[PDB]
Amino acid sequence: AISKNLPILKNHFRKHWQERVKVHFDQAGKKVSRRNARATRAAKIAPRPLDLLRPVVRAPTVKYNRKVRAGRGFTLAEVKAAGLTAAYARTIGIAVDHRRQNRNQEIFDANVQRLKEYQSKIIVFPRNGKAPEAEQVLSAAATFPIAQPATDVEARAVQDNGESAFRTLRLARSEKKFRGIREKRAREKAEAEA
Amino acid sequence: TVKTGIAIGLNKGKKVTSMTPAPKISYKKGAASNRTKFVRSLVREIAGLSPYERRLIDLIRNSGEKRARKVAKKRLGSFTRAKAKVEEMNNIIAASRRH
Amino acid sequence: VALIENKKAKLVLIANDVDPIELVVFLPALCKKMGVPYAIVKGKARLGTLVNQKTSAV
Amino acid sequence: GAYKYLEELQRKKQSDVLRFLQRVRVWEYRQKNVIHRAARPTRPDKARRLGYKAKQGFVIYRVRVRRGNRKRPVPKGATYGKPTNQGVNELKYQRSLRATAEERVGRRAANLRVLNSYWVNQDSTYKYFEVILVDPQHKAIRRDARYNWICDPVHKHREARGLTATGKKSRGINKGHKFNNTKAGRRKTWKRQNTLSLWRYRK
Amino acid sequence: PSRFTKTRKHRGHVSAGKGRIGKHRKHPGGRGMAGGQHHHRINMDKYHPGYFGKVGMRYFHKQQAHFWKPVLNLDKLWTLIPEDKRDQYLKSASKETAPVIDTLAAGYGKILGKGRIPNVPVIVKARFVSKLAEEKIRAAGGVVELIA
RNA sequence: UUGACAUUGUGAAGAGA
RNA sequence: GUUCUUUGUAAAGUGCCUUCGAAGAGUCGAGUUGUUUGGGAAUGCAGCUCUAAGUGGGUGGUAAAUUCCAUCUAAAGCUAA
RNA sequence: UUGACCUCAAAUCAGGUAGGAGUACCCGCUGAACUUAAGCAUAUCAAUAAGCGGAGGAAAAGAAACCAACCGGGAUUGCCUUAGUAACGGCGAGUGAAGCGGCAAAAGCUCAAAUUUGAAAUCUGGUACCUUCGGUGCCCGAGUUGUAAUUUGGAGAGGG
Ligand SMILES: NC[C@@H]1O[C@H](O[C@H]2[C@@H](O)[C@H](O[C@@H]3[C@@H](O)[C@H](N)C[C@H](N)[C@H]3O[C@H]3O[C@H](CO)[C@@H](O)[C@H](O)[C@H]3N)O[C@@H]2CO)[C@H](N)[C@@H](O)[C@@H]1O
Ligand SMILES: NC[C@@H]1O[C@H](O[C@H]2[C@@H](O)[C@H](O[C@@H]3[C@@H](O)[C@H](N)C[C@H](N)[C@H]3O[C@H]3O[C@H](CO)[C@@H](O)[C@H](O)[C@H]3N)O[C@@H]2CO)[C@H](N)[C@@H](O)[C@@H]1O
Ligand SMILES: NC[C@@H]1O[C@H](O[C@H]2[C@@H](O)[C@H](O[C@@H]3[C@@H](O)[C@H](N)C[C@H](N)[C@H]3O[C@H]3O[C@H](CO)[C@@H](O)[C@H](O)[C@H]3N)O[C@@H]2CO)[C@H](N)[C@@H](O)[C@@H]1O
Ligand SMILES: [Mg+2]
Ligand SMILES: [Mg+2]
Ligand SMILES: [Mg+2]
Ligand SMILES: [Mg+2]
Ligand SMILES: [Mg+2]
Ligand SMILES: [Mg+2]
Ligand SMILES: [Mg+2]
Ligand SMILES: [Mg+2]
Ligand SMILES: [Mg+2]
Ligand SMILES: [Mg+2]
Ligand SMILES: [Mg+2]
Ligand SMILES: [Mg+2]
Ligand SMILES: [Mg+2]
Ligand SMILES: [Mg+2]
Ligand SMILES: [Mg+2]
Ligand SMILES: [Mg+2]
Ligand SMILES: [Mg+2]
Ligand SMILES: [Mg+2]
Ligand SMILES: [Mg+2]
Ligand SMILES: [Mg+2]
Ligand SMILES: [Mg+2]
Ligand SMILES: [Mg+2]
Ligand SMILES: [Mg+2]
Ligand SMILES: [Mg+2]
Ligand SMILES: [Mg+2]
Ligand SMILES: [Mg+2]
Ligand SMILES: [Mg+2]
Ligand SMILES: [Mg+2]
Ligand SMILES: [Mg+2]
Ligand SMILES: [Mg+2]
Ligand SMILES: [Mg+2]
Ligand SMILES: [Mg+2]
Ligand SMILES: [Mg+2]
Ligand SMILES: [Mg+2]
Ligand SMILES: [Mg+2]
Ligand SMILES: [Mg+2]
Ligand SMILES: [Mg+2]
Ligand SMILES: [Mg+2]
Ligand SMILES: [Mg+2]
Ligand SMILES: [Mg+2]
Ligand SMILES: [Mg+2]
Ligand SMILES: [Mg+2]
Ligand SMILES: [Mg+2]
Ligand SMILES: [Mg+2]
Ligand SMILES: [Mg+2]
Repeated sequence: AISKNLPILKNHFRKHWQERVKVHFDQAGKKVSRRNARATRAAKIAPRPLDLLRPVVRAPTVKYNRKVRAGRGFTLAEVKAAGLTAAYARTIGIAVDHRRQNRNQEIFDANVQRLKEYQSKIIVFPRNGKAPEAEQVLSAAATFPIAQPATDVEARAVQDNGESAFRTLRLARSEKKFRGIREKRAREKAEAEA
Repeated sequence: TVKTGIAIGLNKGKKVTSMTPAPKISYKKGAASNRTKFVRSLVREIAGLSPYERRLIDLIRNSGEKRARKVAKKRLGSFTRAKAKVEEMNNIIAASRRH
Repeated sequence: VALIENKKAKLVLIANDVDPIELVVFLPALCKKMGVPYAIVKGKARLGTLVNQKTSAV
Repeated sequence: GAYKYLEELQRKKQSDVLRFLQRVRVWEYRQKNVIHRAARPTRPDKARRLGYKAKQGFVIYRVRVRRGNRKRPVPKGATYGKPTNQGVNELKYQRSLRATAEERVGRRAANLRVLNSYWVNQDSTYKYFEVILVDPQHKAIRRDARYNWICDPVHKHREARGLTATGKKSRGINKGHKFNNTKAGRRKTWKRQNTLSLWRYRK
Repeated sequence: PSRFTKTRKHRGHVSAGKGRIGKHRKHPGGRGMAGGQHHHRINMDKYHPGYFGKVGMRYFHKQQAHFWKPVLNLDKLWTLIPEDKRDQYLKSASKETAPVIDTLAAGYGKILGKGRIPNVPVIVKARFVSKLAEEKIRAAGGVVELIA
């Protein structure tokens, strides 16, 4: 029923919930076995570093657009700009993403840079089995980390051009609101042509 | 389009050096396509008009055109997908009188 | 067909018996517009023995 | 290439021509069995489009289905329950006749594998369908590498499990915001969000 | 734990702590929030006023982060400058080399007007600042730069 | 049970505001 | 890690000019009915009825007309963790 | 008179395949009421139990007719969080997901529509012969109502 002064809760347990219930007792063994599953991959995979090179990508919306993120793959422009074909760029381990075109240069620069700079630190074995003994690096992404583009500097001079930064946003938004109202009163002003 | 670099406003956004990607083949799925444009136009008159297409044009060259857009919207089941059939009839109407 | 589209043939033989009939009927309207003279003939299987097979159609 | 003509031809069905072909064949279908063998596709272009090829080991079967609402097989009309489940008459199957067809013919040939199916004809009583079966035992299909995935026991009776073109349709498998319920698989995705997840160190 | 629990205290007394007259039954009053409009009316008004009915306007497919504006005040500000440098920048008080504080990259993106700041100048890199905030930054001889 | 729509094709007269 | 064969009177990669670029229908879509969904002038599913287009089409979570913009390419298919 | 063709039959024809069991998990269909609402019909129980069809070692989902509206992101699955939120709801009892972000694992792809047309280049079987998960030669069959190569939208083809 309903008594005393307590927040109203909502507990969705009318449904036979005791049927579908997952404890994780295996969190230990699902890690110990999640490790051994990776450990022997890199064994079987030999000097190769377990993962593809992954690009630098901006990340979306108004919230996370500030930071930068590892994308899916390098797209097309950057792959030829790195001097190689798609079909080969997957053979040297690299992430190729055929969607995600390039609308931004500062990223496109840094990404192609990230490719050649990758092509540098690698060594790509030949057809034969005669190769320089190959000490294996397991990481790739942490061997080629992703910094945060630095933007501004540490200190500058005060440039006060006499604008109210607040009053901007007022007038910037007031502009957005009345566009369709001011296009229509010009639309009715062009009908002053008699 | 051109980003004002301001927190909010009409065109508001962030200023980044403005690239532009090479268009995708996918983006044109309309595909004028010589073979199609000719093969359909051939077929178009082999099978002739269809019972609704027929009485659709009877409507146009009789009372009303807006009248014929009523039945067009009803029969095909959309407004802007009607006119494409309606205007198409005005093309087929030129198979007769003005050659 | 590809020939008749590209005007590379002269005499066409289209057999009367084809199910489906849609495999053909467009040609007599197509062979006229492409100016290739055509002949509706007997023997879908008769045109075939000409070509080594059991049946032919065109 | 003659195919695109038939493909655009058939796309005008109420044409003065095809109504004749429709009427003529639809009668010929009725006189025959509900489920019977067709020695070659009525549509060579459509079967083509879906992966039918003319090589040995491909088969085409044709079938009738009974067209329209499913009646509660409830004895007197008696529901025995709350008024919301009272309904008998206006009630719709959650699958399509096309899927009903695939299943019934997939049963008749128990040795083949259903690949796909297409509509041919319909009257008030029947919709008519031709179904593409692929012989998994036949060497031509086994050694053909673009097909022999169908010899994998994974794909046994893919029509019953809704793994065909129609199945995933009715099963609702699509990306996007409209397919949230049953995209990852319905019951799978229900049971998922209905699970209580308790860790060792509780959160 | 159990040995601490009062139901061990009650072993030996009839009826646990539940009473002889009223006992402890299954569901007197009804399960859950039942009867909030009727026999629980007095408890829904008084401790949950406004609980019943509708108010205002709906929003379809509403996604937060269209709204994301973590709020920061001149009350703090200078925290965004690491501790040691904060000293010498306060000592500087320069319009020539003056510290740059990027609020959006600092986890923020609306700057408010609460509380006093030094006369030491600041370059405020932000989006969405309040009217009184800015004017108080002008008292320190500093500016705001709108970004995104 | 009644109406509609669809199964639904081919023709002829003589009538309705 | 062995030594063969010679696959190559085959196959693949890459540059540049100009032209061309076929892409799935009783389907998509719609009406209505039922059901289902958090999906609300309708989330999916199916019945009957209507039934598209090719600078077209779908989506853009308030129905409609109009004007644009953004983003993908249905109605055929295979795949490890 | 004789020879093919289409369609359709038969055989204890030559070679095969389906059934049934299992059912913890898996893909679907079908489908409740007890119950909660302090009554009860919508609603809740529950898109559950029971009933039915089909699998595997995982199944399924998947290289977007996606998400977003950003400086954009980029197959799918799962964890963490979104979130008991948006929304649904005799707006009552109740119900209730998604986009982002962190992590686990990461893998991409092929057909159909194109004339080989200076050459069906494709393929099943039978057969001897061997080096037998098959290899060659020969032969009947399939197939032009389209078997091969080539191309799959990220393209790509013809020419130069
Ligand atoms: N939101 C995510 C979830 O948060 C849960 O955690 C919730 C609770 O643990 C925590 O509640 C605490 C409570 O533990 C503690 N003993 C008393 C404290 N007043 C409560 O906090 C509560 O009141 C405070 C102040 O009014 C507010 O922040 C808020 O209303 C609420 N969290 O508030 C959290 C709000 O979510 C769990 N960690 C987990 O299920 C999951 O992370
Ligand atoms: N609110 C959601 C979460 O609830 C949690 O709740 C924890 C405690 O509040 C809760 O304590 C309950 C208490 O609420 C209740 N009124 C009495 C009960 N004896 C306690 O239970 C405790 O004692 C029993 C007996 O040995 C143990 O078996 C149990 O594990 C222990 N938690 O045990 C919970 C952990 O199992 C936490 N407050 C916090 O993580 C968060 O708020
Ligand atoms: N259109 C001009 C260019 O044509 C090019 O055409 C491609 C092919 O047509 C071209 O021909 C290749 C040739 O490079 C290579 N060295 C020899 C190879 N046999 C050819 O291959 C090609 O030609 C044969 C016929 O010979 C055809 O079966 C088929 O078109 C293709 N396999 O090689 C190109 C490899 O991309 C590309 N589409 C592209 O660079 C560009 O469009
Ligand atoms: Mg990894
Ligand atoms: Mg009979
Ligand atoms: Mg055969
Ligand atoms: Mg029942
Ligand atoms: Mg019942
Ligand atoms: Mg789909
Ligand atoms: Mg004690
Ligand atoms: Mg005691
Ligand atoms: Mg005692
Ligand atoms: Mg007592
Ligand atoms: Mg006693
Ligand atoms: Mg007590
Ligand atoms: Mg007692
Ligand atoms: Mg009591
Ligand atoms: Mg309420
Ligand atoms: Mg009746
Ligand atoms: Mg009547
Ligand atoms: Mg009638
Ligand atoms: Mg398509
Ligand atoms: Mg149902
Ligand atoms: Mg509905
Ligand atoms: Mg569009
Ligand atoms: Mg697909
Ligand atoms: Mg699949
Ligand atoms: Mg797989
Ligand atoms: Mg035998
Ligand atoms: Mg069985
Ligand atoms: Mg079963
Ligand atoms: Mg009750
Ligand atoms: Mg009661
Ligand atoms: Mg009662
Ligand atoms: Mg329900
Ligand atoms: Mg069950
Ligand atoms: Mg098994
Ligand atoms: Mg596994
Ligand atoms: Mg699978
Ligand atoms: Mg694709
Ligand atoms: Mg994803
Ligand atoms: Mg509702
Ligand atoms: Mg009420
Ligand atoms: Mg409530
Ligand atoms: Mg529910
Ligand atoms: Mg849901
Ligand atoms: Mg052979
Ligand atoms: Mg052989």
